[PDB]
Parts: sequence; C-alpha cells; structure tokens
Amino acid sequence: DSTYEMIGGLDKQIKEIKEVIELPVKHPELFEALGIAQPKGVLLYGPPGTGKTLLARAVAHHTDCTFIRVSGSELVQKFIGRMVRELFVMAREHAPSIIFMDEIDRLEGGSGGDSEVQRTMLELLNQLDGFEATKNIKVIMATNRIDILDSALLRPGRIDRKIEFPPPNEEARLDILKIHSRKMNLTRGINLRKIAELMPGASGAEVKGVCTEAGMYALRERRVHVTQEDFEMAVAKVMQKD
Amino acid sequence: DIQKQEVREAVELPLTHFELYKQIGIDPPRGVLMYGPPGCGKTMLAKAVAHHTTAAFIRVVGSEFVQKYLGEGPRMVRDVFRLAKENAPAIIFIDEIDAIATKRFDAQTGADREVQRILLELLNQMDGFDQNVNVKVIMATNRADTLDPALLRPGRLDRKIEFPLPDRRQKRLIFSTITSKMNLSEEVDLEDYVARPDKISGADINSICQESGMLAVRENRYIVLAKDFEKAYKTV
Amino acid sequence: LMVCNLAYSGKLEELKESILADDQDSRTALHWACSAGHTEIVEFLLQLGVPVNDKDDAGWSPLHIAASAGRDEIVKALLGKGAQVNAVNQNGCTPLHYAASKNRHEIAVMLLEGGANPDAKDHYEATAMHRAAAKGNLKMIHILLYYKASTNIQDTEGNTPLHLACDEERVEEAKLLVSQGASIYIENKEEKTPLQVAK
Repeated sequence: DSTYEMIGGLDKQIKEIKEVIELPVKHPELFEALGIAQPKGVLLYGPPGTGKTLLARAVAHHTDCTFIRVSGSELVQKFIGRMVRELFVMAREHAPSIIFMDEIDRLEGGSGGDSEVQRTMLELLNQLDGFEATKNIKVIMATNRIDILDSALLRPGRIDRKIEFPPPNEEARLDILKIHSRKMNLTRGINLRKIAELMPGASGAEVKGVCTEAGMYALRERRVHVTQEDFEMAVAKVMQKD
Repeated sequence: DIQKQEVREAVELPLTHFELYKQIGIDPPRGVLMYGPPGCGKTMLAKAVAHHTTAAFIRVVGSEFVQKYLGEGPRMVRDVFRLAKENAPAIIFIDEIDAIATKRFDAQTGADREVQRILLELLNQMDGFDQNVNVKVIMATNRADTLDPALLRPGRLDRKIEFPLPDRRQKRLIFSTITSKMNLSEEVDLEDYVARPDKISGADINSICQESGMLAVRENRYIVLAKDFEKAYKTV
Repeated sequence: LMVCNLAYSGKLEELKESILADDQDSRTALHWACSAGHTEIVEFLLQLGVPVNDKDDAGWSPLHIAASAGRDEIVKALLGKGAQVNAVNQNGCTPLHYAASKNRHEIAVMLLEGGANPDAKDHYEATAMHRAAAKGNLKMIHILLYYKASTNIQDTEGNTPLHLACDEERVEEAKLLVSQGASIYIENKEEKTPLQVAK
C-alpha cells in the first residue's frame, strides 16, 4: 500500500504537488476561474531518495487509482497487451491512473529495445498530446541513476515541471530511514538522529545502503535486534565504494 | 581466508538455519552470479558447489522451457520449484539466460516476450519468496550487456564471483578439487597450463581436461602427463 | 623401469648388487632416484658415474625433481656433482621456480649460494619472485633478498612481482616490498598500476 504511514519528509513538495496531481481529484471547478489544463507530468532528478516510488504509490494509493507501469518490472509487462494501444484502452477504461517507470531507472541492443520503448512513450506522448480520451492520465519520469539521460535531456523545464532534488529535506536521509527502521525489528535504545545526520557528501541512497549493507552484519552476528553499531559499520561499508 | 568464509557462511549456513532468519528477520541472500567472456567456467564451480554436499540436485538446460507455450511455463517452473523446495534442498543452476532475457517490440513474436515473462515471472516469485525459501538458485551468464537491469538489480544477485585474475591459492583449490579425482604425479603441474589459456583465451578448460582424460583413457598410460595436456591444448 | 620396484622393494641385499650389476618419457635411474629422495641412492648412482645433466624429450632435468619434490639432501648431491643450476625445460622454467613454490629454504639458499643466476627468467620472462610473492612465501622472498635479487622482473604480460604480491592482498608483504624500494609505477599491458590492483 505504502500510505502516508510509510512515506514522509516531502511536506513542502506534496504541498506543491497537490495542485498538479490532486487538482482534478477533489476540486475540478477551477477550470473557469483559473483556466488550467493537463500538463505532461513531473520528475525528480538527482540521487535516489530511497522511496522515489513510494511517493507515486502513496499519492496513487490516496487517490484510489490503479498503478500501471510501462516497463512491467513485476509481472505487469505482458499482462496488459503492437503493444501500444492496449495501454491506451486500459487508460480509457480506468480514467484514474498514475504511470511511473521503475525498471528503466550495451549501447547496441539495450539502446535498441530501449529505444523502441522510448519511441513507444514518444508516440504515446504524441497521441495524448494530439487528442485525449479521459482525464487523470499523467506520466511521471524517473531520473535517479546515471544511465538516465533521455528524460533529463528531453525535459529541461520549458513545457514541463522541474524540481531541484539533491537536498530534498534531509528527511530523505533521516525520517524515511526511521520508516525503513519501523518495518524491520527495531529496538528501543537506538538513536537514528546522529547516525542519520552524519552521512553527508556521498549520496542520498544512505538509507538503502545502510539497511541492505547492514543486513549482512545483522546476518553475520545473527542478532535478534538491530543495534546502532551495525548501522555505524554500514556507514563505512557504503563509504568504501565512494 | 575471506572468500571461503563469505561464500561458506553464504551457502552452508543459510541452508539449515531458516528459523534463525525467521527470528532475526533478515532474508539470506543466495544468488551467486558468474561472468567473464574469457573464462567460460560453469563446470568447475557449478560441479564443485554441486558436489560439496551429498544431496539432490536438479540442473536445467538453457532451453528447458522454450516450447512456445503460454500456460505451460508457470506450471513447469512452479513444479520444479515445488519439488526443489519440497523434495530436497537443491542448487538450481540456470544457464543461457541471455537468450531468454531479450526484449522485443513486435508482438508477433509472442514466444520471446512469453519466455522473458517466464524468466521475469520466476524472478518475481523468488522476490515474493525471499522469506527463507527452501531452495538455492545460482545463475551464470557470459553477456551481461544484453541482460535486463532487473537481473543484476540488488536484492536478487548479491554475490558476483568474477574470474579476472585468480591467485595461486584459487589455483590450488579449483585445481586440487579436480586433480583429487585424476591420476596425479610429481610432474603434473597446470600453472603454466592455465596461464597460457589466459593468453590465448580458450573456453571450457575443464572440458578440455576431460578431453585429455579421453586421450589418456586409451589404456596406454595410467597416469595422465603433460603430453596429453599440451596435446589437448594445441589440438582442442 | 626397475628403479620403482627396486627401491620400493627395500631388499638391501640386492640393491647395491642391482646397481653394481650393469620409461615412456626417457627417465633414467637418476630421475627416479631424485623422485624417491634417498641419500645413498643418489650418492651411489652419482658415485658410479651416471650423467647428472640428462634431459628427456621435453627437457625436465633431475634438478627440477629434487627442487619440485622438496628434498634438501638430493639437491646437496646434485650440486655436489655439479648439476646445471640454470637448466632449460619445455617451458623454460628453472629449479628456482619450483624451489620457491615448494617453500624450501635450504634448496634455494644452497642453489643461489653455489653461483646460480638470481634473475634467470623462463620462457614467460618470469622468475621465482612471482611464485614467492603470489604464494605468500615471506621467508622465501627474504632469503631471495639475502642475495640482492632484482625486483623489476617483468612478466610476459607486463606484471611485476609487486602486482602478484598486491593481488594476494598481503598488506605486510606489500608494505615490505614497497618499503624496500619496489617500483610502483610499472604498468602492464592492461594499464593497471600496482596501487590499483591492491583493493
């Protein structure tokens, strides 16, 4: 589900995005007094914020809409489907929907089939740019990895939305790390404040790096509860690759 | 003294301590990936790990499920996975994944997208069964560029044992575990006979040694010597 | 030949009579005498006057057997008779390579003491310091430094003993070699400095 109880730290950005996404949801009457239309979407460029998808699944979970991705990372690639019209038919039947690519986030064949997917979403943006079947059809890009150059280059911020997202709120390092500590078995004498604030410079992926790279020492010592010293070692275990 | 301890505690410890991972709440990683176009392998480590423990094992040919069937796939992989998690703890060795991990735009070739939906389907089922599944799944490949980012994504394959430059200790190990079953002597030495196949990149070196056993099985010489090694290297 | 069953029988009442009476790869009595590793047999066979530098079809000298088998006294007898300290075999390797691989101190010290070449390279332009460094043999490198051996032996691929020492991740051996003046700027064909190889 990944509701608001599993994502936090972007209060200003959800306060700014409720007018981009939540506008056709609960207050569509401002079309006369304001004169707004359906934009292309929104994207967040920079380091991985450990929850780049939990936000889309969160707003989509509160909008009470379906989540249909394009690349089909989890058994949703051929379930719907020239494999280009079935997505628009399911988008016509299911008017509330949020599209977010996660799997896309050799240069000869990988850019060949990946160039076929890019041409697919380009002609889909041409069909949706020319005509429109129903509302509440918006696409969201993902620029968090290094191999993402087409989405960052083709979206400079001229006819789309752009958000500077290197330093989200420092809660992408602190409070979503606390949330990632709520799921796993957490003790009561831990202080995530210092170990969460003392990881500067490297990247924003310190949450997933310290959790996943700390699971090898919680798997080595076989401790029933995760201690702060495990995360302290995980800081070095993720700073060695820098 | 760290490779055998990391792989040791990453292979034999999670194999019979699932309840302890249920207590601590940490999923044990089991995916071991092999790569490197110069060194083929897939036999020394696959048969070494597949023979360190005297138990059942179920190997699969790279084209074991390619029968252009849409509904037979999940039944085959579900039956193999259920006999592997229910019959006995086996180490499944999936080979030739580059032919089943290729995307295609045209929907007329539904067999390729179907078999990549089978590979991605078991790739999702292994993710949903991370909570102490009773089966080990190792994987090997030679062309990782054609592969999809979902295979090399973390959480699936957390171990990547490469073969760029093995030291002498790995030569004594991977060559002792193969010379222990063959006729050795004081002249049998494969250090230069493995350094040369690194200059001239040759595949399936272990299979070439088996060919040397096929040239030494003629009952003309009991102990295999350098003549069949260098001869098996210059011929095949 | 009859040396395997002769020396394997152990009947002393017929050994010296057998030798004093008169295989597939043309190995004489001295080769198996070095394989077994007995004092009175290499000193008795070499006392009669058997040639000490007999080479087979490939070139495997008996000194590669005494050095590749881990026998001190046999090397003392082969050097006592004046064996080729720098013999050539099928792959060009020297008995110092197998002396450093077996981790035998007396064999290497007594070979280099008699006047052997410390920088005798094989067909791959490699020396025993590659084996002693990659195999973690610290005392072998030390007794190689008792004779002021060279450190800039470039392998046929361009690798130095410092590369094979840093690949083993031996921090003590790396700091020791670099502290003794190892060249940390030699690059192989793969363009990899000795500092990049050490993780």
